[PDB]
Amino acid sequence: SMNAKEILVHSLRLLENGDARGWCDLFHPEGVLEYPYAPPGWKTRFEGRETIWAHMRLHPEHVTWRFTDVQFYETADPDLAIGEYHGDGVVTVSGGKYAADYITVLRTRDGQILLLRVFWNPLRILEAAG
Ligand SMILES: C[C@]12CC[C@H](O)C[C@H]1CC[C@@H]1[C@@H]2C[C@@H](O)[C@]2(C)[C@@H](C3=CC(=O)OC3)CC[C@]12O
Repeated sequence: SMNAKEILVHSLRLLENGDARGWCDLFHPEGVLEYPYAPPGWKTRFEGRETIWAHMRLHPEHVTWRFTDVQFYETADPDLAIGEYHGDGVVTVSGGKYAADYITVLRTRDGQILLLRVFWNPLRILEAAG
């Protein structure tokens, strides 16, 4: 099955497709999603596939995303990936823009995600959403 880097690039393509169900299905049932720099007001951790789903569920209808090519650092374990990439987000009703630079840590096992730890600058969110 897929290694961490192939799962990251496939997870991004899923999001660009609006396919939240499939994105969430990549996680291990006890999969963890983390936003370590999220703003106060926001949860920085979502434990378990269903919890991640309950958060991601709602957004494809309202915002869509396009990511540049991931550049990966060379980790020793093929079940760990660490990557940098740029996302542009578009709010579907207004044409409102998000622009973000990520560095993301991904731990996989047997094709499923145990941990997706997604860093980005929460100023990018406060400027676009307030
Ligand atoms: C919190 C967030 C903020 C912007 C908008 O309100 C949509 C929400 C939902 C979903 C969330 C964005 C921030 C974004 O930067 C994300 C973290 C971004 C991701 C990057 C990635 O690797 O996985 C998810 C896509 C969409 C995202 O999952």
